[PDB]
Amino acid sequence: PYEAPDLSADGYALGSAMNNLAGCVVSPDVNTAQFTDCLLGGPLGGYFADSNAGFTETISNFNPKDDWSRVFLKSDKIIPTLYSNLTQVKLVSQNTNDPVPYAIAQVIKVAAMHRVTDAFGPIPYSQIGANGEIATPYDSQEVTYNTFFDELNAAIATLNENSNEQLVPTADYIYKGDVKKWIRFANSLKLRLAIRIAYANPVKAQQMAEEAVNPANGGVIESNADNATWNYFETSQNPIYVATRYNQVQTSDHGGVPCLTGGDTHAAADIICYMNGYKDNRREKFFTKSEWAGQDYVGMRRGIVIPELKTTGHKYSGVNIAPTSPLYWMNAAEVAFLRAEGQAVFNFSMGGTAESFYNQGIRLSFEQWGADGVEDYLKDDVNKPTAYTDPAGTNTYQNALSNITIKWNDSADKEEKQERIIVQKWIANWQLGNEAWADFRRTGYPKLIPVKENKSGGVVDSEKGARRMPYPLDEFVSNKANVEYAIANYLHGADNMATDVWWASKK
Amino acid sequence: PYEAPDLSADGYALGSAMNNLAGCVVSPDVNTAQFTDCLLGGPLGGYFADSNAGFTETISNFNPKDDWSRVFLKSDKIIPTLYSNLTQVKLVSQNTNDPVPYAIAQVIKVAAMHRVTDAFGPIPYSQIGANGEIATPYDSQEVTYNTFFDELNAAIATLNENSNEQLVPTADYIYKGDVKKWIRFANSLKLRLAIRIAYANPVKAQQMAEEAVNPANGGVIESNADNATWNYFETSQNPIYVATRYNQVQTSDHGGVPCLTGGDTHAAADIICYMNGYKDNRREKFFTKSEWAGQDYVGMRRGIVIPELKTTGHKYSGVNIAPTSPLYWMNAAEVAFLRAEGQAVFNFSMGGTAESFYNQGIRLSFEQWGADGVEDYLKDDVNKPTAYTDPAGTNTYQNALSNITIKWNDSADKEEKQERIIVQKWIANWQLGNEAWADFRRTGYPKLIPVKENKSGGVVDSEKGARRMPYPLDEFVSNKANVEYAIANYLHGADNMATDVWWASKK
Ligand SMILES: [Zn+2]
Ligand SMILES: [Zn+2]
Repeated sequence: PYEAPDLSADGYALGSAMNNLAGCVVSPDVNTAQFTDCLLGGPLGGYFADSNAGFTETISNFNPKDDWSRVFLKSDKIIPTLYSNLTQVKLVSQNTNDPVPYAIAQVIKVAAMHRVTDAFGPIPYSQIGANGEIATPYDSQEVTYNTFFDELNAAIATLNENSNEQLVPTADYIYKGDVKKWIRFANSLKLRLAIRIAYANPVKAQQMAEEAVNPANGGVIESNADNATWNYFETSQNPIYVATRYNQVQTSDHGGVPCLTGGDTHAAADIICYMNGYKDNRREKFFTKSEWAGQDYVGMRRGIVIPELKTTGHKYSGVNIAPTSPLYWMNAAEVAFLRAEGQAVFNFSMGGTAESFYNQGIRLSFEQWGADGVEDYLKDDVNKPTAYTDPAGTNTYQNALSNITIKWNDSADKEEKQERIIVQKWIANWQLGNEAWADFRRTGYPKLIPVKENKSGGVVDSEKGARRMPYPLDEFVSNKANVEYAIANYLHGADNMATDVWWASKK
Repeated sequence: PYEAPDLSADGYALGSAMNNLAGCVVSPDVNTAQFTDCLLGGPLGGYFADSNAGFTETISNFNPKDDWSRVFLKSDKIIPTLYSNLTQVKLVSQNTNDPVPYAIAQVIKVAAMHRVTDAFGPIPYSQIGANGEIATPYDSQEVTYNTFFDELNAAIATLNENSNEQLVPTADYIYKGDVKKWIRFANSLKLRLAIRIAYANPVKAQQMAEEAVNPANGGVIESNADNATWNYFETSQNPIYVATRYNQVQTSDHGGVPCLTGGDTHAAADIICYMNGYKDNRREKFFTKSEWAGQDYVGMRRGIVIPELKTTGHKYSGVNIAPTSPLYWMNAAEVAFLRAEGQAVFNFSMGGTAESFYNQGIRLSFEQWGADGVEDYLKDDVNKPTAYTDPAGTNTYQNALSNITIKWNDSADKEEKQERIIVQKWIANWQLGNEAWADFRRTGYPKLIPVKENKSGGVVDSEKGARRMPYPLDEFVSNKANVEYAIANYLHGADNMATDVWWASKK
């Protein structure tokens, strides 16, 4: 039946706030998402390559300007937006005697903020102000992670208790206000963060992980239908799409044929080397074809002298994404691969065999992307990642990136089991650069092509890569005593890109 | 069931094109919509008032710069966008042996383009190029209108024949691809254009109007569920919202309380005078409260020395619209009032008594906006529009705008019947400024407050107001022979704002 507008229902005020919160994970603001996800996460995670020759100072070359590296902490579109809206939702939940919106808001808060600590290490968190003021004492990263678990646990408790209630759908382009899906996502995120800390605090990691997958707490994401995917662009412009297409070559400058590969960002060589080697049917779903003769898929190397787009850059495979594409937060495949690693590498009780979880992860990913042939792929014990023959001949890498094969081997050593899991988890997490970067730092997988053009002045290792972002210069201006205290006490290393964050403590 | 992305379905290419077409009626581009609908249609239609004191050259004061008046013809977001996408849809329909998308596209084309001729009079139309090139011979407005009817008729024929088919829903935020709704809208638009020409060609008008409401052709919009409303902003920013809020006063500059009335555009005095007088329960739905003591609703006068927003402008009632609000094209109320006028004023066979259509229009409008009290309103034969006592004391108008009462009087003279119909039609069409402006030019109703600050140098009459926009200056540069020919032969008057367009020929 026809329903009149009612700006007054508010209802309306709530919707604005909840949608604003969701925008704090991956920003709908193009320039913000460009920094956090196209220029930081994508390249550092082995997915994307910078492809504007004018970008002479980059994160991927390890000489970023403050204005590139700082964004997660300094963008008013992130922390101030998150906290201001949190404050409003908390008040709505109180006023309406309905705890559901604030509970979901707390899940979104962790989804947004773990990305921030994962980038810098110690950050302001527990003491952040009502309006997202970060001119406060820092938490150690360990304390931050502890707080994340507490917040998720509280949210999960509230949602479970209100499992029959709902959020108005117009307030939620992830799950349309479905409380049970939010519970699954919250537990899934809890699992992500548990495996993150598996080296740093194995006791806590095991406890959190086993709680996450325990039916008594409402379960994890086990189906693509339940992916944490932000479908907020059906009537506008996906920011990764816009940002990757910035400066794309015009048809009239491309022989009268459109160029489909994008502009400022292309697909990375690394992921394409693996997927080409593996004859992976997901390729056509992830990437645009290259314009290089006889090669359907070839990525641009990360950490090079970036070529001119107009001459050669435009020929490399691009990111296969549309204006109406959603933004991913977390998928079912990742949950399966977390359980696989939990069991195989850390001997956690994940609810099934590691082999079963690994295979299911791959099946979930093929299903997610509509790719056929998963059953033959799963059993492939022959095909290996390729080396990187640059069609331009400038940036060739002579070595196969790894010799790791797809088929599960239950008699493999832990190190090999971990590599296999992370390689497939990484493929499945295409576009979630920040997550890939975190996993690479924690595990050392996948093995990537080392940086060639390392602009760090010897500070950053070409293989180990960027371990973190340096602290924003403004911290030393507006928050000096507090950032200095964090450097001295919580960072456990110099304030530069070579220092590992706390959870990155694998032997 | 879970469905994978498939950018390849195209399917996808079609969706982009169809959504692009819809954007050519009222643009989602904020600055474009600001010009066509906030600064042109809204004020000229008696709905909105310009409220930036820096706007010293305006359409509403009758001294517009070329860059304000030209937009409908010169914006690349309108004609070039429309035609380029039309060309693509035509090819898709051919290639897929499916005529439905092009048929709907033709309805959108007329919806977009009638606004353009209605603004200027003679325009390029029949000869416009594949890419929306307007450097071509002009049509007379009569020829343009003839072409509109032919195009609508062809569309309606195709849709009727394919009444059981569908358009993919992601291609259509008006009707979700429902072919029968599109038929109703097409006939409704045909009726709008038929009544438009009721003075200029009564023979044709009657024929088109009676065809439009004939069941054999599939019917008109008779329910709010079937409104031509573009619900394209649930996840972004309605352009009328953004544009009306430009320069809104900041809370810290407003005594620590938010200001809710907007910035660059406020609600007009005229509509509020009628609605206050009529004790109209739709007021709270249309407008924000004013900040003037003891007065819930008071609009800003149009065509004045525009005051400073910060001092007094911000106190006037604003437009009650949200970021997620849709954009209206045509509603059920309008159809009812077209039928009312058709029967009462022109003796067309509309399918019912004029009284019944008038009352139904008012009922539809109350229902549309969720307003109670329509039954008592309908029977009100006492309450009259007010005069305009400016709370600021600067721009007071001492006369009641009209003495016309709400209740239908079937023994009234045609002139009174027309006024009553148009006044209620005008109220019901809140936000559709261009349409109100057209009706005012054709009928002389509603009676408005005459312009006080008339910046036209004596060219434009303060009561009759702007009769058209002058031709864009670029026409004399890129299309000289053709625009001059149109002035000499088709315009039937000087190229200025005082000359009536062809359909505006009431005695
Ligand atoms: Zn190209
Ligand atoms: Zn105010």
